Amino acid sequence: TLLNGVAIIVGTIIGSGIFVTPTGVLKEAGSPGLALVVWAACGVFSIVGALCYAELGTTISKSGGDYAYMLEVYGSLPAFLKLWIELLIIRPSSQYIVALVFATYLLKPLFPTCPVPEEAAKLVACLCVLLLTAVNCYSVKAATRVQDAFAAAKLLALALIILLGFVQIGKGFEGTKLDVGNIVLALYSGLFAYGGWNYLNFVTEEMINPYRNLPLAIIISLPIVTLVYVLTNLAYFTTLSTEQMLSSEAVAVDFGNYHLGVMSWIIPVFVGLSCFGSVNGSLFTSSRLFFVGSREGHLPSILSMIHPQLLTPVPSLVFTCVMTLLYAFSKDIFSVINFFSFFNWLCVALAIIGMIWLRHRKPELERPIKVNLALPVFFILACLFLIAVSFWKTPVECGIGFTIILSGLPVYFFGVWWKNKPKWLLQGIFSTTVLCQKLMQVVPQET
Amino acid sequence: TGLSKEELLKVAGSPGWVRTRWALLLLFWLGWLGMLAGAVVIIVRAPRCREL
Ligand SMILES: CC(C)CCC[C@@H](C)[C@H]1CC[C@H]2[C@@H]3CC=C4C[C@@H](O)CC[C@]4(C)[C@H]3CC[C@]12C
Ligand SMILES: CC(C)CCC[C@@H](C)[C@H]1CC[C@H]2[C@@H]3CC=C4C[C@@H](O)CC[C@]4(C)[C@H]3CC[C@]12C
Ligand SMILES: CC(C)CCC[C@@H](C)[C@H]1CC[C@H]2[C@@H]3CC=C4C[C@@H](O)CC[C@]4(C)[C@H]3CC[C@]12C
Repeated sequence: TLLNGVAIIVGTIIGSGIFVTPTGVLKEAGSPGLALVVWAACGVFSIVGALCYAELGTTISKSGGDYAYMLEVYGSLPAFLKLWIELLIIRPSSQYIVALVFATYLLKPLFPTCPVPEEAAKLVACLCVLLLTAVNCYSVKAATRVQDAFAAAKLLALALIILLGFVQIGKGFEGTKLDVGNIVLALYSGLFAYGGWNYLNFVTEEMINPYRNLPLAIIISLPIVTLVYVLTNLAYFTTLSTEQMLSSEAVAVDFGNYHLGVMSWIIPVFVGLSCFGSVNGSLFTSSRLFFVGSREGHLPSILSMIHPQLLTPVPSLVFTCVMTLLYAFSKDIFSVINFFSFFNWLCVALAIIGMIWLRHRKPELERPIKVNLALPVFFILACLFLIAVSFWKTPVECGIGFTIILSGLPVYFFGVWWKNKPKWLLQGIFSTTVLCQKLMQVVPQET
Repeated sequence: TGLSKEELLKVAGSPGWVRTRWALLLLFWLGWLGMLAGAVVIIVRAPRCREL
């Protein structure tokens, strides 16, 4: 039933970014009144984004995420550049961000006033990503139970903040910056918390049967998310000063330290567990992209393989993991959120541009859902708006990111398009492959 | 593609790869407990906040 569909999507969208990003939107919006408007604007942008992905998630329907659509709309090089961006920028940086929020909140009760030491925050971020890489390598039968449990902690912590906010009101604004430059960085920080819908929204079609009911699940659910995000920000703004909320790397622990008295055992624990759940989820659900990317021939044959006694995709986890652990070289959490956001929204731009170009190029391709063109023609321009400002508001992050993208052209030619013929090269590639196979004990999946 | 299951089940000769894979699996947990000890050292010797 539709009511139980909404209970799947809202619990999928809510994420862990809501525990990072309040400080982010407040830093750029200057004062609470405009921060709440940005939270709403991020909601509305997600409603328009999600319904476009309800279309792509039912017209093309090929498994594996956006890359599966790029094979139809572009093929060849742009399909590889989506896979390359998603594995070296998007999926690493959003894991490191959630691993680092975990680390700051787990440590913050030892450092109540003064900021938690970055050299320690980065090690405890790493210890979390390696421990959850090991658990996903040892057992899908265990790592599923670790995902099943902590989805409760996500909503328990976030509801507790709101009910504490209500008793604060029961006992009981200007927008001081307005530069288009900063308001795009406010939008990036607020949009990060909604950032589930492009990966997974199609899952609900396997239990909500009519194709017109999938838009109803979106249009009901994302206002519910927006309500929760606005209410949690009101819980902060009715308890904390702007001069406090900009100072703390873990704002909900400040709020928890004010109300609870038992503070150490509540908000740090329940929020920490939600982020331990979100890092786990991003590892567990990663394999799909490697299997698809190697099956369709863009990605090296070793990254398809599985350890046959445990049925866990060992080389793909170890590559996922080591990319996440290199983001420990970054300076600051909101630096990485800006970086992630640029390439995430630039990928969604290529997808929704693609959908309109496909509606033009192949008309009436049996579409179960067909949205009004008036939605994408605002939304594509909104993706372009964010990117176009960000080129000059945050140049250096885009520069190192486009350096990653351009470094994909060599490995596309060498690995896929030029198909370099020398027998010594092929025997070297084979030798490198069987070394990894022997050193991890891994074998191909059933074709 | 690559070496298949039906080959690899006899290429795992115990004096080489099986002892090697035991050693690397121990080296990972030794190294991760090293990083846990490193993090606990930093949190112990970093200066504690003055109380308000
Ligand atoms: C290099 C590839 C193979 C990854 C595997 C090595 C791991 C163990 C490395 C990769 C990057 C490293 C981190 C990079 C940077 C920092 C910040 C510094 O203030 C303390 C150490 C710390 C937090 C490092 C700890 C160890 C680390 C996580
Ligand atoms: C994901 C995993 C690896 C997280 C591990 C985090 C570690 C570094 C944290 C969590 C709890 C912490 C301990 C909690 C309390 C104290 C008491 C204090 O007087 C000295 C530090 C000490 C002894 C801490 C050392 C570091 C510690 C063990
Ligand atoms: C095929 C594999 C081995 C490619 C490896 C690419 C690695 C080395 C690249 C890809 C993404 C990169 C990161 C991208 C962004 C930043 C932010 C910058 O302010 C500091 C460096 C840092 C944190 C980079 C470190 C190196 C990095 C992790």
